[PDB]
Amino acid sequence: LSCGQRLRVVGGLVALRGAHPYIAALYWGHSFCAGSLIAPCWVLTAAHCLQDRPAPEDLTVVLGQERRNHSCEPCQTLAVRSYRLHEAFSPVSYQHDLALLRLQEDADGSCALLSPYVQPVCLPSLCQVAGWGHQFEGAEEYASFLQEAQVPFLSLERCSAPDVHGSSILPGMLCAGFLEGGTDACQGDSGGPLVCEDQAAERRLTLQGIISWGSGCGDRNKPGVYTDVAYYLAWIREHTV
Ligand SMILES: O=C(NCc1cccs1)[C@@H]1CN(c2nc3cc(Cl)ccc3o2)CCN1C(=O)[C@@H](CC1CCCCC1)NC1CCCCC1
Repeated sequence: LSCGQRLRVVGGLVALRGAHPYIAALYWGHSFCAGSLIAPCWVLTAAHCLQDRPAPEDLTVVLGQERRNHSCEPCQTLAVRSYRLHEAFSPVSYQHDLALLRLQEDADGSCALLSPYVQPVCLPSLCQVAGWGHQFEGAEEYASFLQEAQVPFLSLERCSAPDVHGSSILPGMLCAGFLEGGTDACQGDSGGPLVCEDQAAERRLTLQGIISWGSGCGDRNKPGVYTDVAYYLAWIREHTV
């Protein structure tokens, strides 16, 4: 497939190399974020990750990773040429929480080299959240292996009920997870993916959300909040020329 091809977090399971071939790991200083490869030279992440504005030269993007802490021969380490946060990102409400990283091309003009382990994810227009974050709130460390958990979409009417997130759910946000709790994104999953298998297009992986924020991790009535990728489609297409 052109995109969304696949080879093979609280309450998740290990996701081995090739399970999420589009997932990007972003490193700088003592900081970390995840993202999604949406094209050979582009990675979609959360804007809140880069709000302190590190220099693009201080960032490292790693594609093909399984373990966050292992050096790996087929993994691709790329420099970041530049990045663009959404111009309307609000550090107070987290509305418009999205950012694009332009990867540094080599002499020939290539960035990510596609392989069974590195593939772009499809853009939108059976769901899972993935990341290397804390496996529970209060964990002293990030997960060593990538984790994956199945979560369903929750309607805006249910996510904005007063006992859930109320008036904090704004245009551009979506919720996924369970009101019972147990399975969710957590601290350290920032910028990572919420992908769904597209039944209309051969079950290809389609990026529906970007891990943005939550009240706790896996708490009752507090599901994870994500940036609605479909809502920002024209912005992403405009800024990825
Ligand atoms: O953890 C976050 N996102 C990932 C998650 C997805 C689902 C659950 S956590 C974000 C961003 N963050 C963050 N810290 C980072 C550290 C690094 Cl190194 C990189 C990105 C980072 O993003 C710290 C605060 N935060 C939050 O979500 C705050 C709430 C926001 C709401 C809007 C206003 C600011 C606070 N609560 C978490 C609940 C779980 C435990 C931590 C607090």
